[PDB]
Amino acid sequence: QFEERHLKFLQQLGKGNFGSVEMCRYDPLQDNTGEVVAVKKLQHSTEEHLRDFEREIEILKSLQHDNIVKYKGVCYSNLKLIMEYLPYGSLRDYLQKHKERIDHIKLLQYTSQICKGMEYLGTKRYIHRDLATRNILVENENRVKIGDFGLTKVLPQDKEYYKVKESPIFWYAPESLTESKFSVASDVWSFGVVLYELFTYIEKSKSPPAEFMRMISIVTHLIELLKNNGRLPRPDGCPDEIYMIMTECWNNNVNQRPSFRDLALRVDQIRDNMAG
Ligand SMILES: C[C@@H]1CCN(C(=O)N2CCCC2)C[C@@H]1N(C)c1ncnc2[nH]ccc12
Repeated sequence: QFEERHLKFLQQLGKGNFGSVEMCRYDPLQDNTGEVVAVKKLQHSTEEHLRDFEREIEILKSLQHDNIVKYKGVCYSNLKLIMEYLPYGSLRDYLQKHKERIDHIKLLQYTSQICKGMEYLGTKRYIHRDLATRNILVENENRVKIGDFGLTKVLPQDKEYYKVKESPIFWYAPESLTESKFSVASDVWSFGVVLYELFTYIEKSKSPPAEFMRMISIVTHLIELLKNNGRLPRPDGCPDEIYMIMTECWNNNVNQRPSFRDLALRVDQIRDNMAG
């Protein structure tokens, strides 16, 4: 496995409320030729949280896909999830830092890959629940991965939704805000928000919090706005078939939101029509 005594702390890669992600070297020969790894652990470790976490490792372990971050293992004395380390970091940071080299055709490459990732998730009846650029990783200039599964649930065998009561409320589907119900359709809502993020280049002045707050007890006010068909605006320069996808994803009716398989096709065609 991984002996935690050969696991060297290099640098803090992020902190997410109830969990941390660290860059570490696993170095059993103590000459720093050991492999650099990403290491996830809990921070205010709770009995319920540990169980959630042991459920999360199983999920990721079960997942094998070019656009899902690779499981490497676990380490125990203090339960730590071990994953491959991807230097380019989260898509959110990466976009802001290299956007001058990221054009619309490139954004649409990342988008398709996210959809394929999500296609594969639904193939296992997995609801991600935390779709946002902060959770997508950048492999190389031509590839992204879904890189965290902290809120991921498995749909009961009978149901098309999973119920669970801080939350990323400016990414949440209406029914998710009022009923705590999540689904592939709620994941499709959030994907639409991810698409928005992508097409605003993560500009602080254009963020879902920024825009909704300008439109706006905060969660209540927000429920009213979405009920009333208040929606994030079309990003500057955003193609009409792209804002179209976003608005379809943001359908109030759960049964009217597109499919990931359809989203992947349409995105791929938009991007191929743009190019040549
Ligand atoms: C983007 C990704 C998910 C979120 N995470 C994080 O901060 N959180 C998830 C749990 C709470 C906080 C950061 C993590 N980053 C930057 C990584 N960077 C490089 N290689 C990596 N391998 C595995 C993750 C990872």
